[PDB]
Amino acid sequence: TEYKLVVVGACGVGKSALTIQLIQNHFVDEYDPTIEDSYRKQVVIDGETSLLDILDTAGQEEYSAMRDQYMRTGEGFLLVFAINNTKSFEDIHHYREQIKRVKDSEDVPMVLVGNKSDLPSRTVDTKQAQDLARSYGIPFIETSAKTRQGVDDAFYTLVREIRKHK
Ligand SMILES: Nc1nc2c(ncn2[C@@H]2O[C@H](COP(=O)(O)OP(=O)(O)O)[C@@H](O)[C@H]2O)c(=O)[nH]1
Ligand SMILES: *CCS(=O)(=O)NC1CCN(C(=O)CNc2cc(I)c(Cl)cc2OC)CC1
Ligand SMILES: [Mg+2]
Repeated sequence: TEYKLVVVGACGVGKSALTIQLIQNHFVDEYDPTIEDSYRKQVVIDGETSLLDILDTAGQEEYSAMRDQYMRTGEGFLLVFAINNTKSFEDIHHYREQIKRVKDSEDVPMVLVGNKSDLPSRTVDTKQAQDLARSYGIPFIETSAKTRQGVDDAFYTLVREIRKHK
């Protein structure tokens, strides 16, 4: 019934912007860290009503112990990098490994997300991202929190993965 999703990735790749676009249908330039721990949205996916619970980690995410808590909480994870930020892409494998270690489980439902597809000066090619995703055996989705391209697709794909195991 309820799916706990956690969006992960480097500082400034668009984690909050993607979540807010999914929940509020608006693009933000900025946001305040909030007392609320998550946003919840009812959606219908493949004919079934589902509740998406997406953690709002802004602020407290800087603490590793808190990230450990978020990872234990999450059922599925969006691995987000920014297509104009090579380092954010190169760090994806570290984040993936950390999640697997914390959850004490190989193969945790994940989707690779390349965000900011609307911006110029792409430094990560689509084929690069697809190759990485293929190596993990997970879907790759290009997104823009600004234009909303791929946003619903990214989160719904993640839900479909989680649904196969819980
Ligand atoms: N043009 C564009 N800007 C974005 C996109 N996603 C996020 N941003 C901007 O990038 C900055 C960092 O986004 P933010 O959500 O705070 O990154 P976070 O640290 O990963 O949560 C903000 O100024 C956003 O407005 C996108 O898809 N396109
Ligand atoms: C904008 C900088 S910050 O200090 O406020 N937040 C940083 C903290 C470190 N960081 C990551 O560890 C990125 N990966 C990641 C994010 C989250 I939220 C969770 Cl739950 C797990 C991971 O890695 C497993 C980037 C932003
Ligand atoms: Mg944020």
